[PDB]
Amino acid sequence: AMGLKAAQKTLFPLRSIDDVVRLFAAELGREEPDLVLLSLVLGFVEHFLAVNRVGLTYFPVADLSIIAALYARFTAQIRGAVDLSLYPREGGVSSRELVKKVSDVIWNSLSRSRAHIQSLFSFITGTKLDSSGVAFAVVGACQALGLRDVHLALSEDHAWVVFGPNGEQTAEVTWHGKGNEDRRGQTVNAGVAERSWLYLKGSYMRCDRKMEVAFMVCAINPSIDLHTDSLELLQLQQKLLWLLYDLGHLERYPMALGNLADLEELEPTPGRPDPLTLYHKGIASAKTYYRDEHIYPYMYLAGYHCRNRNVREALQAWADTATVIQDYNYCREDEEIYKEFFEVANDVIPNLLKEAASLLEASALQDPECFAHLLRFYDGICKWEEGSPTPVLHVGWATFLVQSLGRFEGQVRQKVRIVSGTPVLTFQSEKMKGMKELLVATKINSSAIKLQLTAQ
Ligand SMILES: N#C/C(=C\c1ccc(O)cc1)C(=O)NCCN1CCOCC1
Repeated sequence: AMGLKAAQKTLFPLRSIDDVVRLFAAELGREEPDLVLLSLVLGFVEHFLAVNRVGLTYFPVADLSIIAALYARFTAQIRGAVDLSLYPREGGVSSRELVKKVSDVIWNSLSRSRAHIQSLFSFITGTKLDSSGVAFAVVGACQALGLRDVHLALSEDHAWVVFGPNGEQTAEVTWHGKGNEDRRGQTVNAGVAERSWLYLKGSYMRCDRKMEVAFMVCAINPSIDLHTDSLELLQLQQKLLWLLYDLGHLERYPMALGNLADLEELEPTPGRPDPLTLYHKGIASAKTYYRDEHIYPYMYLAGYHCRNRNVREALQAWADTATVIQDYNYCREDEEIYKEFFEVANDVIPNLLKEAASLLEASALQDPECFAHLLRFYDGICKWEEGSPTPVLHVGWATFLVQSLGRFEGQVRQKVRIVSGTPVLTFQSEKMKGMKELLVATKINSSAIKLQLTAQ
């Protein structure tokens, strides 16, 4: 909340990964974990671990004196710029005016001209923050001001704040993407209503304080350079996520579960659920709390199957991402999910299939199920295009669809009972409904298919 207590101070100095975990375990026991304290600690240890080094054992000691000084500087900066008497706080509800005031305080503090600028350590010592860092900084400043209703909101690619009863009020506080006009101060209602992926049709995360702790743990960046990760930061993140997991605080956080699965794939913790179980918990969480309208739970699972060369389950998981995206409209700030679908369609899937082909020269290319999955994937992309502001498919997509269908013999392909929506498979998009017979011809007509995919 506000002000360091002896129950925290007594756990300093933090001389190890396990010392940090112990501080987090104690903070998560309290009704209201201190976001400013935890973010400064993570930012301090990350700052000094994210560098190449000589020396087998190293841990940068977080002395209480340096953490409490940075804490006091943050707390003074915010209390000293925000007079709460000028803001009626009726009913335990912050006003949009107050919320935008705190956001402006943070905003006006940032430098005017990358990695490891996500924490309040970065804010206080270098006045630099990345996009979701700003939003987290606004929530921490509000907690420092006693505004118990201001919370972090997160989609799969953006962050803002919610407040009021049950977080019914929303406010943009940070930037998104590169050249877009500032929306700070506005509600997210337009983004929800335009059906963009960026705002998840309203099925976005609304954090309590413990989920905000989970967010800052997911925000740890172990990357030192393009070829190197800090093993210490990976281990710290993995232990903190298991701590959050055990306390139930990842229950409504699919991306944290996927992150935890990836970490367990990297180095499994003895006695813990295996990565596959964790990926499916993330999917279960998205189905339970978020109407199965998230993309990444299936993208996480697909990547895992891809790495493990389970071609069938990878394709199925990728088709699932497309079955989710088909209900959205592609909008002008949804580029990241476009880039991902693009890469999957025109890079990952072709190479995975090329690797499969090279193997039969010396078996999923013979699975009709696998071909069904590939069709369902492309049908979702086409249906996604329908009703969308900007076009999705283009000639590049066309080149690799035909190349990927070619990896299946007409013998294989002919065993799938394609059905126009009005292994058996039903189509929902006009384009795929269109060229359905073309997908099963013993001779793929490249030009026809290429044409119908690129149609308006
Ligand atoms: N890119 C990516 C991410 C995940 C991913 C990518 C590929 C996969 O195959 C599976 C998962 C990811 O979650 N990024 C951070 C999301 N934040 C949301 C709040 O603020 C904006 C950033």
